[PDB]
Amino acid sequence: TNAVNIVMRQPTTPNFSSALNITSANEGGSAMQIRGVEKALGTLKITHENPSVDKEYDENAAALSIDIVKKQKGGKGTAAQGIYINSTSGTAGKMLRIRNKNKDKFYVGPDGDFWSCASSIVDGNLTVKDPTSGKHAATKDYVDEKIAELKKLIL
Amino acid sequence: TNAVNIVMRQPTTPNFSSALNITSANEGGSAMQIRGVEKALGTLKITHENPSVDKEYDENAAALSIDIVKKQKGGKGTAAQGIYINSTSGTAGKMLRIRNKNKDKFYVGPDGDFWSCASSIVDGNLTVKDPTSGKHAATKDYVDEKIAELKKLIL
Amino acid sequence: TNAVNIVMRQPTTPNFSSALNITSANEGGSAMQIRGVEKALGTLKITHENPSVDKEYDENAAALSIDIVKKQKGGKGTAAQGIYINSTSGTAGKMLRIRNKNKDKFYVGPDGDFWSCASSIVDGNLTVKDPTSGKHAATKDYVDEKIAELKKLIL
Amino acid sequence: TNAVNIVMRQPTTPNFSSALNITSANEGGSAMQIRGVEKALGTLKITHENPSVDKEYDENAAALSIDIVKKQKGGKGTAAQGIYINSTSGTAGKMLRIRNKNKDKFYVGPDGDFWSCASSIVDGNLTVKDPTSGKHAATKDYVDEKIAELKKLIL
Amino acid sequence: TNAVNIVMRQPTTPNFSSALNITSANEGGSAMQIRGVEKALGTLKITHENPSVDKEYDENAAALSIDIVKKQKGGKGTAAQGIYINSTSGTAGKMLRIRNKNKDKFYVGPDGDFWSCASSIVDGNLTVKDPTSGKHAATKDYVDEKIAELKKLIL
Amino acid sequence: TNAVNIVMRQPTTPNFSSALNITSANEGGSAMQIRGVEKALGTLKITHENPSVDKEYDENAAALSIDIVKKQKGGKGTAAQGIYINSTSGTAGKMLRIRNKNKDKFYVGPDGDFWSCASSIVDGNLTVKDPTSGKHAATKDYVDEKIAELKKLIL
Repeated sequence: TNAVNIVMRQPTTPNFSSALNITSANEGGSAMQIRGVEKALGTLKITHENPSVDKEYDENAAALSIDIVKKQKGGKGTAAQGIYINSTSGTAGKMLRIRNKNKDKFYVGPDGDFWSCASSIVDGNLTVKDPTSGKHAATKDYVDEKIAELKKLIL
Repeated sequence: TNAVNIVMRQPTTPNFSSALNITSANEGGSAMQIRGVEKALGTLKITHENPSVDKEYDENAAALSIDIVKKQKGGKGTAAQGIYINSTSGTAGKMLRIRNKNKDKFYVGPDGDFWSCASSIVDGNLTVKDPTSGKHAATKDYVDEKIAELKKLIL
Repeated sequence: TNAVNIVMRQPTTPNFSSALNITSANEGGSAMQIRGVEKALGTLKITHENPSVDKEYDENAAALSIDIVKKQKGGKGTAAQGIYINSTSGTAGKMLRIRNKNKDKFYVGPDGDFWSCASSIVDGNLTVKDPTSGKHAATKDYVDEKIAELKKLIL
Repeated sequence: TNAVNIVMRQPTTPNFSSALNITSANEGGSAMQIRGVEKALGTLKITHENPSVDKEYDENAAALSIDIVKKQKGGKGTAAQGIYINSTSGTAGKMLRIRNKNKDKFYVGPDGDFWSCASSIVDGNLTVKDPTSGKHAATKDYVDEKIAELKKLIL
Repeated sequence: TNAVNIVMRQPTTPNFSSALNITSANEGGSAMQIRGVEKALGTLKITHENPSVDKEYDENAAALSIDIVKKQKGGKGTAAQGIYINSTSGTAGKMLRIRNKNKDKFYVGPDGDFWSCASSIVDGNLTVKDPTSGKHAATKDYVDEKIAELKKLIL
Repeated sequence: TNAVNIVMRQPTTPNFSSALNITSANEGGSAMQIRGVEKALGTLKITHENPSVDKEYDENAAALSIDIVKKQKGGKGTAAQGIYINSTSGTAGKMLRIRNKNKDKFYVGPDGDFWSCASSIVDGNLTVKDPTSGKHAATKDYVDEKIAELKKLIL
């Protein structure tokens, strides 16, 4: 079926080895590039399967893990980005869509709007526009204004 | 140009086959690893191209698709993560940057702050800090306080 | 150690070439697929290293770069998604976890709740539920109600 | 089973393309190297299968085809060898063993002796040592001597 | 060092699996092609190493094993060749050179002459030209002639 | 065109590195296997090109180089073969065909007969059958017999 298949079989003892390991020392080009024309699949599909029946066994595991590091010998830092997503021609699809058991839980749409299915938290302020609707969040401004308006009506 | 090029040509009829398919049964190491030193590109770059001129044809497609599953025969669950992004040494760049037609739409910065370019939605509450600025969102606390303060001034 | 290792050595002059370049013209299947059973690692791990000691040198670089494009000759658009994350069986782990120097900065949990470590911004409204707690953000509704309630008490 | 499998499926029309194509421009190292420790198989095994039921269809085909050429732009020639076989430590096995339907037809042994199962031909002379046995081939010398010996006995 | 390295580690029990397995179903092109520009090495180098200290353990093994077979389902035969060696531009080097412990044992030169280091055998006749030198092998013709010449001198 | 292409570009200084390097430590299976269905090409085609215009520059080079070695740490020897060629079903084609500038110089046919285009040499005897034809080589037997026959006719 597949043009190239790379299989790492189960070793007797787990070890740190990979089926496929790629390294480039060329700062002028992507170490790896993929291009596909899928009608309804991912150009890259990554599946992580719990190696154990135990449902908490793989709690530190991930399908995709990214690290962003300084130059190994003597680097002063890095300003590289983690994930960069673009559509040079423009897309109508969701830029980031997160589902759990095939139900949408969080997404970022093509206009940069987000939708979250549950109560969330910002350890800081959220800057927003003034509400123009019932369930829009109220700014300090809107509160202060309805206050000052009611102070007046008591003279 | 490239060290290794893998090409799957257009079949007469589309089928489920991949240019490159990797599977590891070793729970001790990443099935695949990539490392690059790009000055201005992605270490991995994934491009998805609509296979059709029709702009809605690829609405279920994605550049990157991730699935997180239990052990196939008899697993009780999984606690594996979807995408994990870190910078062990620390980065000044945006951890997640989403653009559409080369304009920023949503990002998560290195301090975990987010910026969204459009009206968004949480089906639940948002916990925030008290506003200290005009367009900061107001907490139940801030509202209740300006209320209690105005009750007093009417004795 | 690794089953397959692909190395692109440092060229004398940087150029656009990749260690590994994959292209599929088959719209019926993922150009590439990866599956692993890691106990505590990423099924795919991508590391980007600053090629320079200079901490701002790689400011346009990324570990993962995604582009979503129309059909090259004559496409009218695309509705393809950037990143799609699912757990067909269901996971307890965070769907998106972003850390900087091994400290959590932003995440999206399995229920679609998000947590951000810093003040954030929406250029638009945020729709939320009515606050039921001190530091929950207040809706236009909650503000208007405590206003109308205080108007009444002044008759 | 295999660590890496590369499959080129049957195209609708045959064309000149290969499953795997390797080119090196480095004159200092082998474009490819293979090493194995087989107990009873070839380190490399090549099978050619007639693509047709017709028994004469593949008469120009070969399992292994070697070409030895001059430098493409302006070379004056080459002195490169076709096949070089050595045993740096020394082997007791046949250096070249040729069988047809699992019966030996021709071989070259570890001392450089050959054995051929059928009448053969040299378009030229064969230089040999004087016969010391019935079915050894006779040199001009041996013939001339038995002649001169018989001339004498007729005085 | 190498651009691509494929390693199959020692399994606990030997099995029939390969580091690299290639199959083409395209009758129009070589399943695999290699091209190099070595100054003093093989374009392909194959090393077989005895897996055992025992000097007779690998007596059925080979560095290169070739099989030439009919079409699997219903073929009537094949006329494919085993090894085909050419030099389209012409070479001064030996076409086949066989050494054991770095000493020449057998070769075929660029003119098709062979040299064998030991007594050899043809189960059949050898056709040769008439001897013109002492140690050239004698034809039936040369023998018969020196006979008829000596019959005459006895009248 | 090709499913997998591996290219090692010209380095500034030649070094010992390969485009593709394969090693198996599994004594139970071929380190590599190739299978093709070519109508008129080699299942594997190896081309060596002189890296220099100088026609003697590559005099130690080869298209295919084979080494047969003992186990590295403490082996007592090896009985492995260099090249093993078979046709399990049987072939009508030449088992080994050697050409120089597209003219046949030496071959071994499917019955194990050889043909050489030039004067050749065996440092030893050649055992052959008695001549039954003019240009067949004469055995010690045939010579001795025509001698004894002529002794008789002189009584």
